[PDB]
Amino acid sequence: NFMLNQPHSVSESPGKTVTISCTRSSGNIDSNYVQWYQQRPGSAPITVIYEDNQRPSGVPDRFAGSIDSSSNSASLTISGLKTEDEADYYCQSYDARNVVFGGGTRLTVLG
Repeated sequence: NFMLNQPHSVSESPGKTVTISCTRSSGNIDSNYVQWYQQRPGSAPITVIYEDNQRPSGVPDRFAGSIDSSSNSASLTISGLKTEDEADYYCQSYDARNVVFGGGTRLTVLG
């Protein structure tokens, strides 16, 4: 079963852009769909990206999902950072039917 590896922490100021990466340990990142979840303390993991790059209704266009087959990774890019964006972000994919989660990246919005 492959692993998904992401950095534990990222930081940036409001209005800026951050990128959070998620590297797949074995096989190809494009073999299975990648989902991104946003989780604040007290909430369930909330889908912000599904199927690599699709946003659910209500999720602002500031959130963008991408896949880089060359680096075997998935990226979540958040532009125009707002304080509400401070949260842990988890990538997630599937090994057959089995759910695989990355370790999460905590985004700190400075100030």
